[PDB]
Amino acid sequence: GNAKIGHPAPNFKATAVMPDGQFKDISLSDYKGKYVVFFFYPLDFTFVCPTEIIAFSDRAEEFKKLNCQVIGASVDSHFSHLAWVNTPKKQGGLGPMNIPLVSDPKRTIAQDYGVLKADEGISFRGLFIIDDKGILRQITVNDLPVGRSVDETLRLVQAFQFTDKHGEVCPAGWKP
Amino acid sequence: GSHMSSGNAKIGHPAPNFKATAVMPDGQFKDISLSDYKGKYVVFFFYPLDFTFVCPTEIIAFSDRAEEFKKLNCQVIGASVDSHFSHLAWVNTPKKQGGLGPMNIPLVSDPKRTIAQDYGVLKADEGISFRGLFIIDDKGILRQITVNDLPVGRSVDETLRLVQAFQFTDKHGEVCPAG
Ligand SMILES: C[C@H](CCC(=O)NCCC[N+](C)(C)CCCS(=O)(=O)[O-])[C@H]1CC[C@H]2[C@@H]3[C@H](O)C[C@@H]4C[C@H](O)CC[C@]4(C)[C@H]3C[C@H](O)[C@]12C
Repeated sequence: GNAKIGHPAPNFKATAVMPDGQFKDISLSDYKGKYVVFFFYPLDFTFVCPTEIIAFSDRAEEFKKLNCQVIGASVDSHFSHLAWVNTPKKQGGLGPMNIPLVSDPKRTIAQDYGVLKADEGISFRGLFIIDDKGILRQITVNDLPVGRSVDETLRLVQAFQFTDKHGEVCPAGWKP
Repeated sequence: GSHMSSGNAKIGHPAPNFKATAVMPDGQFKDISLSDYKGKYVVFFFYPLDFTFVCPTEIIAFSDRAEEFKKLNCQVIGASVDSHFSHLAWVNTPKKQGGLGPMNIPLVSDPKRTIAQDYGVLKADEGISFRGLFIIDDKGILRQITVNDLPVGRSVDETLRLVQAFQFTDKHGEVCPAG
């Protein structure tokens, strides 16, 4: 991997499926001036709970209020992302999305983000917080097969922005 | 190496073992290994800068509630690039004077930065707050890496729920009611 805290998030250009249903080649740099929640999940339909994408799609406006763009990703092609989008969510599909879904079928974005199982060719679950300047602020990687909490993720973005503005909430030990 | 941009720590693999001198809760030094906790979950905090750069209340809050992790068959361990005597000095300084006071958890020393290297958390460019949390399960397998430079104290409650989620899912599988 190249992803590293305090450095620019590795930039990719990739095909995404956009909220309007269309394919568009996008880059993380497109969102400079906004915080970004970028999350990797293993595989459409078979190795992820639909609701961990749905809960972020549903609540995307809570994120846009914080000036934050949410983007999902997996090693799936854009064709497979679109198929899951066009599967109804009462059929355990995604249904229509308020957020873009990046495709990584060559596995090079997952490798670059340091979340690839090279043998299996699927990512772990990864959460990346990237600030309005494009700088990587958090990495979480795990193999925990439950959905990420939207509330917690909002709170985290809020904590980063707060401390961006105000400095340390929990002061360093040397400080008077 | 790792899938990680640095270190040898890899999700789904044995956590890198280390043998290092620890200051134990009562203040004795003991040379310990991560393998000493096989059979238990471990919550491993690593501070890649010495404790003067760290918010003592973060570590204190975890030490204070260590019994709650012990109930979950989980050992909390804190580690930093401090020497073992530095750690002893910190715990032997009362909180009221800005120290740590007595801890309910071991503090592991990494003055040679070999644990830091192995765990992918050598200090570099980042905010001064850069530090890591690692979740190791009772088989010794690394289950989570979180790293960030957020100068806010980590939540004990969230961490407890995290450990319980790992443990729940270890025994009952994936969680997806609507899947
Ligand atoms: C400079 C700071 C003090 C800064 C400070 O003023 N911290 C604010 C806390 C005040 N609060 C009211 C918020 C405390 C909360 C009250 S409560 O009791 O509720 O926790 C003090 C606090 C503890 C200190 C170190 C330790 O001794 C260990 C060691 C002893 C050696 O010989 C000399 C080196 C070393 C590293 C010491 C250096 C330094 O000297 C430290 C960082």
